[PDB]
Amino acid sequence: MGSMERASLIQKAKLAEQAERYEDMAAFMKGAVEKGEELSCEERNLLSVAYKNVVGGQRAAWRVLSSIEQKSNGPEVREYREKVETELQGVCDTVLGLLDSHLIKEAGDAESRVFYLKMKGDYYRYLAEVATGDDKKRIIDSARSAYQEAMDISKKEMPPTNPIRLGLALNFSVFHYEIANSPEEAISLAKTTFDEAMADLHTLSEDSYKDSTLIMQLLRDNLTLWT
Amino acid sequence: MGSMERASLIQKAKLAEQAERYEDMAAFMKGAVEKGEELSCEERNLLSVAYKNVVGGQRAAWRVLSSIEQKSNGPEVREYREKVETELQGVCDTVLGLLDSHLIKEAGDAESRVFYLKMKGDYYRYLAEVATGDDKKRIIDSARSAYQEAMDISKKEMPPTNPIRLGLALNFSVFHYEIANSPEEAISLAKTTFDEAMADLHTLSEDSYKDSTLIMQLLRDNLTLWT
Amino acid sequence: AGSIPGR
Amino acid sequence: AGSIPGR
Ligand SMILES: *Cc1ccc(S(=O)(=O)N(C)C2CCCCC2)cc1
Ligand SMILES: *Cc1ccc(S(=O)(=O)N(C)C2CCCCC2)cc1
Ligand SMILES: [Ca+2]
Ligand SMILES: [Ca+2]
Ligand SMILES: [Cl-]
Ligand SMILES: [Cl-]
Repeated sequence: MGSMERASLIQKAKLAEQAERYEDMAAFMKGAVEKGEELSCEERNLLSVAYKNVVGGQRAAWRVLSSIEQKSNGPEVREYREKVETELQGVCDTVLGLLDSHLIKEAGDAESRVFYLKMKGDYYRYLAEVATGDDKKRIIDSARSAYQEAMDISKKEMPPTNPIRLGLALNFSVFHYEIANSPEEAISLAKTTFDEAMADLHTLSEDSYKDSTLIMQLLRDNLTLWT
Repeated sequence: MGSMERASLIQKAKLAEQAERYEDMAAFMKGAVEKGEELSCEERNLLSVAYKNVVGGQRAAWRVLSSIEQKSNGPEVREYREKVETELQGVCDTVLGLLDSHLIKEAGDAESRVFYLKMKGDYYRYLAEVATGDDKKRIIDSARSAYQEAMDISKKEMPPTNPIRLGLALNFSVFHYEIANSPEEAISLAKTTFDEAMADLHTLSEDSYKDSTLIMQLLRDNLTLWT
Repeated sequence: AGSIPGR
Repeated sequence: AGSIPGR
C-alpha cells in the first residue's frame, strides 16, 4: 500500500469495517502501520479489530475442518485443514511481524505498550491453538511471556478498571484455561481482576462505568462457565 | 486447480461450504468445471451456492459503500467503491465465462439447461445493478435474453411446481421489478407462477410439496411487498 | 424484493 | 470460554 497516503489508508480501513470487508481492513491497516509512524488509540483499535476478525474467521473454519478430520480418523480433509491452518499461521506471523517491526519498540506509554503486548500474546495464543510440533512449547511460552510483561505494566501503570487492563486479564485467563492447562490460575486471575475492578467502580463516570462493567461481565461469564 | 482430481475438488467444495469458506468453495468448483465434464444436479448446486455467496457479499459491501458515496456527494469513498465494484464485476465475468465455456452448450436436458440460463440471467443482473456506462442497456438485455430462453424451456419441459422453474420465475420477476422498471410485469409473472403452481400441488409427494411451497412463499413475499 | 437463496 | 471482542 506504499503509494497510498496514511490518512487515506485509515479512512479506507474505516469504510472497510462498515462494509464488513475485514481482509481489506487488515490490508489497509498493515499499510498504515508500515508508514512507520506510531498509531493513535483509535488507529490501534482499527488494527486490532481488522486482524481479530480475519483470524477469527480462520479459527472458526479450522475448528470445523479439524472436527471433521478427527471424526474421519482420503487425504482431502487433512489437506484442506492444512491449507486453512497455513493461512491462519501466515496472518498471525504478519501481525507479529508488525508488532516486532516496529510497533512495540516505539510504544512508550502504558496504554500503547500494554495494548501491543496483549496483541502479541493473543497471536501467539492463536498459533498455539493449532501447534503440534517441536516448537509448540516455545509458542506457548512466547504467549505467556508477552501477556506477563503486559500484566506487569498494567498493574503498575493503570487503574484496575482500565478497559485494556481488564481485557488483558480476560485474555490471559483464557490462555491459562485453554492453552496452559491451568484452570485454577485462570479462575484466580479472573476473580481477582473482577473483585479489584468492582472496588474501583466508585471512581468512574457513567461512561467509564459502562466500559468497565461490560468487560467485568465477560470475566464473570467465564467464571460461571469454569466454576 | 489443474493438478487436483475432479472428485477431490468436489469433496473440498463441500468441506468449504461446511466451513463457510465461500471464496475457496468457488475456486474449487471453478476447478471442477474446468475439468471439462458436465456437472450433476448436486454439483450444479455447489457451483451456484459458492458464487451466489461470494457475489452476495460483494453486492452487500457495494451497497454500503455506494450509500456512503451518495451521502458524501476526498476521493477515498469513490476509490474504494470502485475497487469493490471491479472485484464484483470480475467474479460475475468469471461465472459467465464458465457458463459460456462450456457449460451451457453441453447442457441438453431441461433441468441443466434451465439451471445454467437462470445463472446467466442472474450474473448479468448483478452486473446491471452496478452498471452506468455505454453498455448498461446491453447488460440488461443480456440478462433478459437469458432469463427468457430459460423461461421458454421451463414452460415447455417442466411442471409448474418444479423448483428450478419456480426459482427462475422468482428471479426473473425480481429482474423486472428492480432492473427493468417493469413492476406490473414482475407482479403478473409472480402471480401467474404462484397460481399455476398452486393448482399442481395435488400431484406432489410430501417432500416435493415442501420444496415447491417454500419457493411459492418467496413469490408471495414479493407480491406482498409489491402490492 | 427477494431473489432465490442458495440453500 | 470467551476472549475479548473487537467492538
Ligand atoms: C484488548 C482490548 C480491551 C478493551 C479495548 S476498548 O478500547 O476498551 N474496546 C474496543 C472495548 C472492547 C470490548 C467491547 C467493548 C469495548 C480494546 C482492546
Ligand atoms: C435457482 C434455483 C432454484 C431452486 C433450486 S433447488 O435445487 O430446488 N434448492 C437448492 C432450493 C433453493 C431455494 C431454497 C430451498 C431449496 C436451485 C436453484
Ligand atoms: Ca504522506
Ligand atoms: Ca482425473
Ligand atoms: Cl513512542
Ligand atoms: Cl450434454
